[PDB]
Amino acid sequence: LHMVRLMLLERLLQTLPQLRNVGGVRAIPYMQVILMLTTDLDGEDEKDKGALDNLLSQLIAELGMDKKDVSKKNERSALNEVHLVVMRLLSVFMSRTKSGSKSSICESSSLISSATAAALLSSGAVDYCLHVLKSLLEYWKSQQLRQYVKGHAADVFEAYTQLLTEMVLRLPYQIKKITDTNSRIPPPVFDHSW
Amino acid sequence: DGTGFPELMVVMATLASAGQGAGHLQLHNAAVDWLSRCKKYLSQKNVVEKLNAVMILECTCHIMSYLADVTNALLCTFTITQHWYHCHTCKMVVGVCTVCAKVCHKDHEISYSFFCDCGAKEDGSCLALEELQNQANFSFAPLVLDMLNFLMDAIQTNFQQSSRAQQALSELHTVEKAVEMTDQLMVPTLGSQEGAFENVRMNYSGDQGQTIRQLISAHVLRRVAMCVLSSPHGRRQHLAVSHEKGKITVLQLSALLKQADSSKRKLTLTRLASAPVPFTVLSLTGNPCKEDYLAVCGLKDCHVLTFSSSGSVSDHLVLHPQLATGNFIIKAVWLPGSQTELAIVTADFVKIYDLCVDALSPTFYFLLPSSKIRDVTFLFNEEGKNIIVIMSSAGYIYTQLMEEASSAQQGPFYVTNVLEINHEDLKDSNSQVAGGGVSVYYSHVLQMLFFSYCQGKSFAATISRTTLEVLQLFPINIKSSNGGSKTSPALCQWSEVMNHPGLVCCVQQTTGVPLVVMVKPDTFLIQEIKTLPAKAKIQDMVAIRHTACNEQQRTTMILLCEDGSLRIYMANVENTSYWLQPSLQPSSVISIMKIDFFEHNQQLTDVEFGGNDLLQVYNAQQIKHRLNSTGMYVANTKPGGFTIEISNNNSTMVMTGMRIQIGTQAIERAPSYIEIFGRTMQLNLSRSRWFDFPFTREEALQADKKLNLFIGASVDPAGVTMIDAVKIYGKTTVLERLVVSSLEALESCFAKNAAQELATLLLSLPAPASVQQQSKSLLASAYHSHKDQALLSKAVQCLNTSSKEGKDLDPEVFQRLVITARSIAIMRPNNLVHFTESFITQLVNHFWKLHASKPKNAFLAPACLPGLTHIEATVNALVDIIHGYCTCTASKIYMQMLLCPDPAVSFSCKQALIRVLR
Amino acid sequence: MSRHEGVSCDACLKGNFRGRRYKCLICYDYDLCASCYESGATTTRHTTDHPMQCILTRVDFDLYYGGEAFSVEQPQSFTCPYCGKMGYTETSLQEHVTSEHAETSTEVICPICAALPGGDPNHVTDDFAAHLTLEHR
Ligand SMILES: [Zn+2]
Ligand SMILES: [Zn+2]
Ligand SMILES: [Zn+2]
Ligand SMILES: [Zn+2]
Ligand SMILES: [Zn+2]
Ligand SMILES: [Zn+2]
Ligand SMILES: [Zn+2]
Repeated sequence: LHMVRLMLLERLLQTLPQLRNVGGVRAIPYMQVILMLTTDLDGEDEKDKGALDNLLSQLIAELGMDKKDVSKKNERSALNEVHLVVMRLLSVFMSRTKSGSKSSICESSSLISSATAAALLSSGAVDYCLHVLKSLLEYWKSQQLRQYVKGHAADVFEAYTQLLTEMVLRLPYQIKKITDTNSRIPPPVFDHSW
Repeated sequence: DGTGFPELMVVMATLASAGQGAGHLQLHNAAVDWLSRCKKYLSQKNVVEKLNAVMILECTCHIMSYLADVTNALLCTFTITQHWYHCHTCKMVVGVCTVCAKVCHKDHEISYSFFCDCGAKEDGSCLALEELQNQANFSFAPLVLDMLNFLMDAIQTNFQQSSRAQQALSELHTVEKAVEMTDQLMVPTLGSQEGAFENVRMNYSGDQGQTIRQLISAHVLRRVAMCVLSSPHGRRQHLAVSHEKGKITVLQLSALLKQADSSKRKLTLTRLASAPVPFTVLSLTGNPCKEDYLAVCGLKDCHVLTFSSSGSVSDHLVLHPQLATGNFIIKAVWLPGSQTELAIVTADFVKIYDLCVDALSPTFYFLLPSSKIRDVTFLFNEEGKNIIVIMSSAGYIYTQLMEEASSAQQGPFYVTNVLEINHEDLKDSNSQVAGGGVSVYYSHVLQMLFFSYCQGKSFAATISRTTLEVLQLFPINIKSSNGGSKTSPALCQWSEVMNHPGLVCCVQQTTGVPLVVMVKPDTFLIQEIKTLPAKAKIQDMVAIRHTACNEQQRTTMILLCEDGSLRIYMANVENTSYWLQPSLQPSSVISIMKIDFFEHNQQLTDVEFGGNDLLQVYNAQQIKHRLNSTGMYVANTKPGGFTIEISNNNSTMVMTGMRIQIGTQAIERAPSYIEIFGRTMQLNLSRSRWFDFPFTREEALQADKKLNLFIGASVDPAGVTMIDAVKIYGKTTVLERLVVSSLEALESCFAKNAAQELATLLLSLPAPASVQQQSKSLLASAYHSHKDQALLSKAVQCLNTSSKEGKDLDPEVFQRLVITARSIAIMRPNNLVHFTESFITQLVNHFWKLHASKPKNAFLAPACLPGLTHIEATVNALVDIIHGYCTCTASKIYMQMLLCPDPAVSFSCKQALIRVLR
Repeated sequence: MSRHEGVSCDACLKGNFRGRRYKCLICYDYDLCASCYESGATTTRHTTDHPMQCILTRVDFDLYYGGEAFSVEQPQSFTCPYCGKMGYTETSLQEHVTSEHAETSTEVICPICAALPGGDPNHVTDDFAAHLTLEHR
């Protein structure tokens, strides 16, 4: 059963390019299904670990860290909503790395969080987050997951800019916390400008 | 001799019970012979033909039932050193931190600048740091089989006595209709005394009042005083009534509609907050899509009121029809299947507003070439576009498609397309068709156009929604029971009872006597609703289908009389249930498948502590003071304890919890228990201490501004009970009998391929939600293997046949197949995969085909319902089946379902996949 | 123990009873003990709908009104004789009666005179507001 769920997740990520302008709200169920499948991609099993790493690589290819379209990142877009969905999925993944009631699950959860943080840093995602943050700050100057589902029952992205800001306040913060917990992965370097 | 034969048969069965207790084949053999004899008679094909065009048939049914029965019998803050807590169990009142309370003192007595003492402890305590059966199975069972076989033609005929609904609708559209007068459609049940509603008679007077009187007398305007505000989606069954004072009263109908069987009880209509309108109210119109919206129209004014759940006006929108000189608002129409589209109809024009966009500028602005507007109805074509239909004073019916070309963006649009209707009664004279036009109404459920003329000529017609041509025309002739009234009265106020297809209401334009019409595929049953006495002239009528105490969707008609009395009529289910029969209804089995609390709260202020048992001894201020003062307390010598009433005077705050301090004065005088929200909490304290009580989300809503706290008696021998402090916290047929008997008998005898084939035929054969249940009971490792094989083999055969003939699988048939497959995907997914083996792909393909035919809007949907009754449930089931296969293309199907623009499809799919992971 | 001396219960006839004295503000010289009151005792002259004034003994006063210093047996909770509402002070009662019962001319017994020691317990007035303004303000 575990192996068949894993291959199902694999085929899902393989057709995943199709998910782009479909709409994050219509795809909430799809990414939530991905999560449910991952809730089993744990253990010290390295086949599952590599499946998780391939999922992370797909998410990075989706993420525009390389793209310098910071303006298009500020402008709410299908791509921006898909990036927000990817960030929420990563947060749900690293949010269950606690040791509470974990029968060797803490060992797996810790490994998962460490791998996620390492992959995100290897793509210079922290720099891209800093860029989108300066862009939203300029926007403010011009003006002058299922938890969201509970809070915002309407299930409408509503203030995407706020969600985007809040989501980066979370992803890199989790990155720093994980790079401190796992000494092997170095914490992001922040200069005076940061 | 059919009469008496069943009573004698029951005496025979009781004597069989005698011999059953002690005897040998007492009645078993004779009963077999009786079955044989009943088969012999029915075998008379002359009697079969007579039944097709009964005592012996009833005898056979009774014998079969008896035989069936016979066969049945056979970390801690200390880590860092805040919200601290006392643990009474550990005798720490010294305190524990929030974490330690939930970790080291988990399941202990706990009460909401400090350093956790739990962690301060270096002990390591802190973790947060018989013969009859032989004869029946010998040759009796085959006997029964051959009996049902040679009788099968007659059995199929008796069974005949979505597809059916479509056929019935087709017949409705093609077959000539007989007009019959009846008094049995609506039966009087309850009535109120004269004056139940004061001031309902609108005494029009003055310049504007005289104008209104003239218009009503000229039959140009009619007053609609009552409106029901109960959308199918909503559950707030309510009645809005306008009064002479121009005040709108909202009543609660739920109490009235439940007292339907009350023999001698006064009509009960709970009054809610009224509705303010600065004008004489002439018409009330509720939004069928949203039960909170009410359009209120005067002569020149149109107001849209929004009602809260309590019946009070939450919002008030004022429209500007910009009437022409001398023009007036005839009525307001909520476009079908819309919540913002509101049409204002005048004698000169029709303006349609989208209230979500703009209340000032109309989206559509229609004008006629000549004559005046007498009525306007809206239909939705197969495309789904609204097509306005306008009845003129000259008697012409104008039609126009509502598109960008006819939009008000370029100014007023002149409607020139006239619906051509040719009838002997319809002879236009002096440019007046049958004396001119009166009313027009389109029933989306029946897909028929109703319209009437001034000379009493009324018609029902079938119209092509693409070409807007009349296909078939049916005259509705009303014959006055009173002699001398040869002239037919004109009909107006045409309407259909929501969720009761075929039941149409209208009123004579001149007489004003309500008419109820039951439309069947070959007959119009018409009932004139009379008054006893006639002195109570009927002012307005409202019909509503409500859930009765027996959960029966009874159709109740409410009449408002001029004298202020209410009269209630109930639909006779026998004469009005044709379209509601399970044979025509889309019955679906898929339906069956379908401690830190106080940290985030703030102590309330100005809460009124006013327990009546304390009010007699202490004043309101004293109670508050004593409950909020140390060394001060409240006492009560009343045996059994007392009740404290707490009133929240802060409308912005909700009570979410309470704390009580007891035992400060004397432990023996502390209450033994308390009761709040029906929960009893025992107060086992040995020292003065606080007791924490949070209110559940539901209880928080219950304790919004009022809370009753019952205090139990203390163990004090003097009977004295004391409370030291209370703190409130908050936040901002014959056929039926026959089939039953036969199938029960067959199932008992079976307790197999031929038996399954017989049940399969019975399953395919038609049934009014009866033979099916019977075939269900007939059907109820080797066993599961056979059973699963037979059901799945049939499912595969049904899907293949439908794919080859290129025919969409019957929704109900499809849903049955899905449920059957699902059940197996859970019981034995291995059997599901093996027997079916393409199958998943076929199911999903048919799902999408049926989903694509699903009706866009329920109100617009006709009597026959295409698509699927429960897509969500269906989607859930499909996901279980797909998952069952994967445990033993499917991923692409899952992705397609998740992406479906239709939200529920993916959201339910979401839930199904969570369950499969769980 | 302090007892309601010279006060017999009109329902059970137990004179000089203890506990909370209940006096009818409608029936002339009608009194109930705590038990009879709680049981809803009725007579030909008295019904449960009649507003009643609770009167305490001194001992009870010290118990019920314990922890807060008050005048010896000082009644501070008054019942409206018209509608039966409770927990009123000589002031709030006056305000209530003037506001809600200004047009009522039914004869009633003054709860303040009845409860206050030395005040005429069986005092009868058609206009209760008159006492609330001239005798008990
Ligand atoms: Zn602690
Ligand atoms: Zn403890
Ligand atoms: Zn602790
Ligand atoms: Zn007594
Ligand atoms: Zn009395
Ligand atoms: Zn009063
Ligand atoms: Zn007085």
